[PDB]
Amino acid sequence: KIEEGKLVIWINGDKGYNGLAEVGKKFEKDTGIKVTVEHPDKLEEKFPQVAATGDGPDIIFWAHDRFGGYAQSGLLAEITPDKAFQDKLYPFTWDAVRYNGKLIAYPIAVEALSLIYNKDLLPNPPKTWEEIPALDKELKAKGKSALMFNLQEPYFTWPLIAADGGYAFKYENGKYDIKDVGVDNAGAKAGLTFLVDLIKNKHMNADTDYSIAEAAFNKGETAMTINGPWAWSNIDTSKVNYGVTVLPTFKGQPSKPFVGVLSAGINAASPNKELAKEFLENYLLTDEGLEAVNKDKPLGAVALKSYEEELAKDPRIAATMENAQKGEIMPNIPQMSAFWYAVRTAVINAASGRQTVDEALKDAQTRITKASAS
Amino acid sequence: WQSDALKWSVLGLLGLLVGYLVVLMYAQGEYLFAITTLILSSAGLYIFANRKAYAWRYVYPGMAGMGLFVLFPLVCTIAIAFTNYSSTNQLTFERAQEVLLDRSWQAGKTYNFGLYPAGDEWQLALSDGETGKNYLSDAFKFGGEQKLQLKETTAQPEGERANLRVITQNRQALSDITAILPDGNKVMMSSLRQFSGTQPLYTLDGDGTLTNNQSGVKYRPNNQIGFYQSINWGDEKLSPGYTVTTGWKNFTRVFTDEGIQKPFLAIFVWTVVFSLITVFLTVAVGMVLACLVQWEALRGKAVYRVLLILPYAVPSFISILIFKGLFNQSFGEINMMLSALFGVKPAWFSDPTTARTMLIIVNTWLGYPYMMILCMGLLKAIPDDLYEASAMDGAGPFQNFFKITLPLLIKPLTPLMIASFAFNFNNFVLIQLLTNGGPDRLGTTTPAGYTDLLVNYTYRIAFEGGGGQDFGLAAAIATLIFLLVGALAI
Amino acid sequence: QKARLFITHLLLLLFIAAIMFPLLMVVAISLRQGNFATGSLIPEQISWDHWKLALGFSVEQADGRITPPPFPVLLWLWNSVKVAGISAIGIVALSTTCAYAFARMRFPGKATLLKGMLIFQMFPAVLSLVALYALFDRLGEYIPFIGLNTHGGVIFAYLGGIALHVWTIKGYFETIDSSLEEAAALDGATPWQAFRLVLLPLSVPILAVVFILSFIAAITEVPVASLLLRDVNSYTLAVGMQQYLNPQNYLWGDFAAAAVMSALPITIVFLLAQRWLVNGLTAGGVKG
Amino acid sequence: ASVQLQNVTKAWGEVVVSKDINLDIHEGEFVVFVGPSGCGKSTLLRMIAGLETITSGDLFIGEKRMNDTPPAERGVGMVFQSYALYPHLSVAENMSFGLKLAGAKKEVINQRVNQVAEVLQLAHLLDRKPKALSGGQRQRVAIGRTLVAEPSVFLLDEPLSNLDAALRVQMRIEISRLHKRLGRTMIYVTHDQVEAMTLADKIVVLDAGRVAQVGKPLELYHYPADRFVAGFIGSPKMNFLPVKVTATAIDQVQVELPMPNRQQVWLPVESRDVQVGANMSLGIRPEHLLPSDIADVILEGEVQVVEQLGNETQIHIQIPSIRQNLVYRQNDVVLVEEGATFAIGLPPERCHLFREDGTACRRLHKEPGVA
Amino acid sequence: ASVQLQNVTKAWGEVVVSKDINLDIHEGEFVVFVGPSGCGKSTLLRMIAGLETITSGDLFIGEKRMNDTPPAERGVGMVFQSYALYPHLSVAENMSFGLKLAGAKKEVINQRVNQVAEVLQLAHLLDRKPKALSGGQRQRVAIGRTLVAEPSVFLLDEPLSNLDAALRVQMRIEISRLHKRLGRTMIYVTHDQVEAMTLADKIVVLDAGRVAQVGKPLELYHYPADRFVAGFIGSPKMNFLPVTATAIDQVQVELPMPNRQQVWLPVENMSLGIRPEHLLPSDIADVILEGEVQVVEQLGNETQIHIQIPSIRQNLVYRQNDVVLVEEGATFAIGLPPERCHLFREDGTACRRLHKEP
Ligand SMILES: CCCCCC/C=C/CCCCCCCCCC(=O)O[C@H](COC(=O)CCCCCCCCCCCCCCC)COP(=O)(O)OC[C@@H](O)CO
Ligand SMILES: Nc1ncnc2c1ncn2[C@@H]1O[C@H](COP(=O)(O)OP(=O)(O)O)[C@@H](O)[C@H]1O
Ligand SMILES: Nc1ncnc2c1ncn2[C@@H]1O[C@H](COP(=O)(O)OP(=O)(O)O)[C@@H](O)[C@H]1O
Ligand SMILES: OC[C@H]1O[C@H](O[C@H]2[C@H](O)[C@@H](O)[C@@H](O)O[C@@H]2CO)[C@H](O)[C@@H](O)[C@@H]1O
Ligand code: ALF
Ligand code: ALF
Ligand SMILES: [Mg+2]
Ligand SMILES: [Mg+2]
Repeated sequence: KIEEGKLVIWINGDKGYNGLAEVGKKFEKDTGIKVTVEHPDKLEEKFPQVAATGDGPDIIFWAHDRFGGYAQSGLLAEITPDKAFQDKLYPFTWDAVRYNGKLIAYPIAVEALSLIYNKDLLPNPPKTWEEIPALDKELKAKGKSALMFNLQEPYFTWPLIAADGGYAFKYENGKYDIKDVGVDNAGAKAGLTFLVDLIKNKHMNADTDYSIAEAAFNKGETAMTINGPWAWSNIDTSKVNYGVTVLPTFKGQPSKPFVGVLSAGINAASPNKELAKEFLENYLLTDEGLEAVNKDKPLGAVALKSYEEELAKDPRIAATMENAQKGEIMPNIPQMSAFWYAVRTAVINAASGRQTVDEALKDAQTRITKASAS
Repeated sequence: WQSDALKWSVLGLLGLLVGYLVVLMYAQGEYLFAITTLILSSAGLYIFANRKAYAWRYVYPGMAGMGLFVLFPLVCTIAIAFTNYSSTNQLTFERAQEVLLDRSWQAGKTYNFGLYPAGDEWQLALSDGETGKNYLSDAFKFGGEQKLQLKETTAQPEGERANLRVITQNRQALSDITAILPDGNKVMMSSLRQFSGTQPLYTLDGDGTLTNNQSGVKYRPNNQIGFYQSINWGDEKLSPGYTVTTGWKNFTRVFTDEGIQKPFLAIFVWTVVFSLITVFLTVAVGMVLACLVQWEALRGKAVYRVLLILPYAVPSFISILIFKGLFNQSFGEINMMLSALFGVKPAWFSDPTTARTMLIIVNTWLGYPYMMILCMGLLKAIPDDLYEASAMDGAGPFQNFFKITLPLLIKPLTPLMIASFAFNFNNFVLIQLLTNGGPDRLGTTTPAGYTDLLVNYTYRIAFEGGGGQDFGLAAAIATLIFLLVGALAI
Repeated sequence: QKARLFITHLLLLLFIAAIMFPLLMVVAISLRQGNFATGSLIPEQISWDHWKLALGFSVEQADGRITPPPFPVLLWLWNSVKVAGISAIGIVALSTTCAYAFARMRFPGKATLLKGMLIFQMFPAVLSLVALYALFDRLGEYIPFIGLNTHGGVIFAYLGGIALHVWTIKGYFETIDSSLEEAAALDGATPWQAFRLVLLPLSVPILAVVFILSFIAAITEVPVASLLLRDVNSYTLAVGMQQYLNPQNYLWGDFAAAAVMSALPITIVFLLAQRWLVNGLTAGGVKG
Repeated sequence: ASVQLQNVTKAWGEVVVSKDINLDIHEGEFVVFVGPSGCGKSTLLRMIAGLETITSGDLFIGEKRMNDTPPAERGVGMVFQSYALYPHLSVAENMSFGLKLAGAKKEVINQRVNQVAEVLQLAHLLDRKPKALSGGQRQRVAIGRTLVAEPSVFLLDEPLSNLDAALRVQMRIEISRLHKRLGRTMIYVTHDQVEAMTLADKIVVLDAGRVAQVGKPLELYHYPADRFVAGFIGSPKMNFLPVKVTATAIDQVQVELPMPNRQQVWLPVESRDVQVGANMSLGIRPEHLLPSDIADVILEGEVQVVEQLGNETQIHIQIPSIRQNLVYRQNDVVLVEEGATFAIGLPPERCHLFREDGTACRRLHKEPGVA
Repeated sequence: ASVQLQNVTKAWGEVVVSKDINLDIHEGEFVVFVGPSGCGKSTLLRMIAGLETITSGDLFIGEKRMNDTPPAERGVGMVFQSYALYPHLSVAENMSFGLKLAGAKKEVINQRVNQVAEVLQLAHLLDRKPKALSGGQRQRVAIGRTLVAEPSVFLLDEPLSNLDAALRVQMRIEISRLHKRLGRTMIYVTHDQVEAMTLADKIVVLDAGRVAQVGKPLELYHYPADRFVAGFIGSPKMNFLPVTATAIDQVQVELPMPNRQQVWLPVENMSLGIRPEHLLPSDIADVILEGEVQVVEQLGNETQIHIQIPSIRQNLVYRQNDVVLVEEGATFAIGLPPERCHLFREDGTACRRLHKEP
């Protein structure tokens, strides 16, 4: 039983929880309702177990993709912002927080991979992937390299793979077709073939992981990398004169990085649904509210139209939003589990030389489709 | 001397707390906890009552702890295996029904409301956005369910608009008001700012059937699969589902499904081999080190001793990931050294056998201090004169070790080694963090890898594999691998 | 011939260096500016900031503003010591008394119980946290001192993991000649007196082993303590340092400093336990 | 207290180390157990003390059946053959342990610890642990532990085996003095025939499970009930010669010596169940053989061994038609070479005679010292 | 191999447990160590074994220095006072342990084990573990382990102490049989005087860590160097009486008893020594000595009688053959033989006896 007449909120330890607590302190000044913010470890695994018994926090903040699971389990209240409130946020973010065609959380922030580059080594960053091979060759003469990113995790390599028609599950009209998997198609093959050939021509290395990539950019050894907003503070400490821009295009088509939308759901078992609604709609999701959290720890790009526009004056944040908008939303369905392992494996297989691109993705398609059906 | 009557006094005082807590547990609704605590305490009191059960006094406290935190969790896991407890079916029936009955739909209009004081009483205003019409009630008092006739008005209320604070303080009483428009419509508080025609999505009939107030469709509990299903059954299934008994369905699925059975034998062999080599190498390395570091001639042993156990003093999690860095095929300082000397770069991740070597190297690094520390203490049980005797028989250091030290240690070490085998059999974490089970076993329709243990391949089916988190399946397989490792210890 | 010492010194030194290397890389991460899992053994850009925040110091940063310590790392360490120390004492006391009965006394179905203990504790702990949470949630409303969000509950939870320690102490008890307690009994010693005054002092090495092993287990324990403890100021260090781990990145420098810090209490306990790790305790007792 | 064993049997599976043993030790009685190595002497003490289980039969201490009584409640102390000293405690602590378990005053403890310590010559070793002691010192510590305890029943299992002869004499006297002061039951196992003869009110002779004979010291020496006892009490062992019965009176037996001269001799020994012509064994102790010069029966042969003991000389003689050598004890240092001719006298009154089953023809010569 | 010690000293920090000891043990010699409980017998043996270090002095085995040679390389074996059996090994395995180390020959091992086990009467116990044996049986396993290995030097520490009278006799013989057959050096520690007298080529008498005397069994019995050796060799102990005129070849002393009798002794405040076996019946000798009987001990073969002489605080012990019927409190007189009397000075040293003994 969740205690009536107060608000318990759960948010991760890398978000601006002290900022959020100030928004709660204002809410208390206006309502007399005390707001408590907690950042317990593995809150994404804890919530399902406590909310099942009708306990847990009144509000939970996490990436949207987990919320489709919670919703199916019957742990989230169906929220009701009117048409006027929905106009205040970017419509594509509302697509991320739907279960069975119903809204189940309030979008807060937007997260996606961007092209980070060294201004001193590369003043004008390339707009296309095809441009890299030639650019690596003139940098190799100076002892540097063009591009180093995490080639081990499909999250980092997917933007290029997806660019020409690769996709996880077909998103028809508010419904994910679990039977329609697109890791086998011509676009995916072309994307992965290009990546493999970058390794084949020694522009990149098949066993470059997150740590090796990041260290090489921060030390000024590589001209560019592909990483998210979590990486910026490290580069600030390194004092690398750096920019964040739109990801390079493949075959005239934008990279499609996966989009993670930080979202706030209301616990279905909360006796404080109306209080939570008020807090989230009229207190947090305002310029002043989001600014309080942002000042504590930066939110990156936010879903609120008005505040994003003030944030986007920082080109790094504008680039994030741009790559996010041209990218694909992370499916909030359970069948995504199969996707991750199968695609991760296929890229390793193609990069190391164990399998060719064709068969590696053909097998990965088979493995996702049989796991999604039976 | 302490009193003899004091024993019966303490046993009486403890015999009071039990019963005071037991009958108190019997109330509200804690039956399983009342029965379990009764048999446990009564056994404890009986054991200390008669002096004929003396030996049990030594065993009871320890067995009580074990039953509570080892056996009880064990039984639940087994229990769960006979149900469909999963992400999809996580709630009890009651909870699932409760969730569904809390569901609502907007049946009518929506009005922004204000609260206005009239002396010591209140006045409720509604604003119709779509017509620009405004409605206002007569003076009323808060408290309980009440219906208010609203009247269309052009005038402003006399009182000053109430704060959010005042609305919030009076929210319960406010939520019990049914507002009535001049045209007959009923409207209730749906938020702190709005009154609307929000209504329950379903109604509970009494015989079990739920019916949707929006579509007229009827649903009934299908306890075979654990869902409210339309009604003789229809094609539609309502979520959330509820946990329900499935008997052998989770156990048989490991025997039914070909494809999850294809690499079973091959994975099993590697898991057995991985464990045996780990146990052997850790015991051997640990035993020798323990021997060398008690050797009184060794003038630095006190320092050596500490440094040798540090791999066990640091939490293994970071260490494993650092090893993952060190073992990188192109980067990582191991192969940078094997490039300069010897001139070879082993495929620690790409090649199945070298990956298995890497995994064993890391595990031995992780596990040798455990065995070292044990031997450090176990070695103290060997009397020194046995080595005076062996000296008179003409033994050297190596002969001492294999004819006296080793055999005297393997007997107490035997149960510890059998335990270390079972632990490493299920060493999920290591394989996940270091290799993710890779490299990939090709042709495995349900994904398997070369360094995958049995646990790694299995929990991938249960917690990944696109079905959500199936706890019942993982519980059933946990029972099966337990029965396998228990049969192995023979 | 004592070139054997030289060959042993040399081999141990080569072995130590090898086994230390991964740990020195952890130390390097804790001293490296920013948060980076890889780099040179001596970090090119050395930073004291990770150790400053861990030890309670505020950090002046690049833009001017001062960063106060986000977490009470030292309090977490103290909570670790407390939970590990009491816990270890409890596991020692429960398992020695148990072993004494298994080693010296006889009671029907003894062999089945011992082999039951070794088997049942080797069951895959996978759905255990579901069972455990339900247990301590229920326990808390009757004895709050040992419910959720308490050190008591955490300590209590570990007291069940004795099976192996029982066997270890049983085994050691059996190396000690029975006639010492036989003589004790004839002096009028009760089974308890013989246990405390004769057997235990001669068993002191294995008591140190079981204490060490339990202390290490407790300090490094995450899932159970993370499941039971809610309040930040009651976190153990193993629980607390999980704050540094996020879905896409780690605060490696903070995490490494925490890892290195947690090794400190284990080392001191290991050092202190040495005085009970002695040879020839039973010499002069039994002719044979 | 009294201690009695009725039909006490002990088995280690199918290996039986005590067969149907019956003993009756009265209060204040000093009973010495003797017997061959590994015959069951300690096993008896351990069953008495409660350290070993009894297979069948009943043990009584102070007239209470004790089979299932814990050792602590037996009123028994033991000087373990293996000493079983507490290796983590000093000599003083070892001797004072039993007293500390009672609520004994420290000055009371210190008084009777130092008392027993000074008679056992351990006074300078109180602070030493058993490891920092000689085996003979450790043995005295074991004696002192049981001596301080002053139990109802003392069990001493070869308590002097590792002490010098002179000290062995001093320890013998102190134990004897204690038994006189306290008048308590003492069961004492020894391999030293002098200890047995000097200390015992009664000697029990054991032979691989069975009780061979119970009796007074002089009673067993002069009148063994059989061939085994005769060869076990007194050392050097009794000589045995095969003889043939030639004639019988109710009060005496005439036998033919095995030598080529076939000499006949009457022995003052019972003729009960002794047929003319039967083969017997003639017993004669080394100390009882006579110098040849004045003797009716003479055995002569070649000297095989000379053992010069200082106080006496022992001479082993090979005599024709007898397989085993004859051992003889002369007083003082006698100069005799190996290979020389030697003759000894064989006195009829001191000859023992044993039937084919080894049972003794009861001697009828009244030997002084036995009632 | 031969064995010799040269100014060998041993100290536990500062406590001297062996002071400047000198021994020359020739190849094929049987030497026995005797001395009071805790005098340093086993310490000396262990120093020879290499189980104890040597502070100062020189130790040689087979004409080569051994001080710094480890125990295992000394060509030595030992029967431990405490047995020190291998608990995890059978009797057979305990006995064949050294042979299994130095070159395992399955048959040669089995045969020599079965032979040595037969003479120690252990053949029925070959499969036993030490826990399932008697003290005495374990002692014989200890012996069997050393005898089987056939070292160059046999060290035996009180190896018969827990064996019955009759078995002890048989073991002495087998130890002698092996000593003459191998002709190798044996150092033997015993508290049994009959063992010392019959086995030894040479007896070493130790006192508080130092050598009191070294010589032939009969040499030490008839001609001890000092009071301590006189009192230690031969049991029952030699009697001592605290005894005017001296001749060129002999000494005259006066008895403390009230009559104050003067007697000449063929020797070089003093103490007169006379053995219980050397005292004569009353009517025979010229020097009569009368007192009161205190203790009578009936041994079967002989009667030992304790006599409290007036003005003599210490009792006088007399041995006589056969069973003598004498009771406590009765008067008893013995003859004191002048030629058999020992004499000791103020310091403790003996005046050399001139009466030639057989
Ligand atoms: C796969 C194994 C990997 C091991 C890697 C370990 C890394 C450490 C590198 C060190 C290498 C060893 C160097 C050996 C040098 C000899 C040391 C020495 O000479 O010192 C010896 C130390 O003993 C001793 O363990 C002597 C040492 C024992 C020798 C036996 C070595 C073989 C071990 C392999 C067999 C596995 C064991 C089976 C376990 C299932 C002295 O012994 P002693 O005084 O005679 O004994 C009496 C007392 O000490 C006993 O209480
Ligand atoms: N645990 C045992 N198992 C089997 N036999 C044993 C055990 N302990 C002792 N024995 C045997 O019992 C017999 C008697 O032992 P013990 O009483 O010690 O003899 P002793 O007369 O030398 O004191 C011996 O033959 C010995 O081998
Ligand atoms: N660790 C020690 N510290 C001091 N004295 C010791 C130590 N070990 C033995 N001793 C002493 O050394 C003396 C000689 O010992 P040992 O050679 O065993 O005597 P024994 O002649 O009876 O064999 C004994 O008096 C003993 O108390
Ligand atoms: O066997 C390798 C293994 O060793 C250690 O695991 C120990 C553990 O520390 C003990 O508490 C107990 O559970 O036994 C285990 C060995 O059986 C390491 O902690 C572990 O990481 C490693 O895999
Ligand atoms: F131990 Al000793 F004489 F006292 F050998
Ligand atoms: F052989 Al024994 F007492 F052990 F006679
Ligand atoms: Mg015995
Ligand atoms: Mg000794």
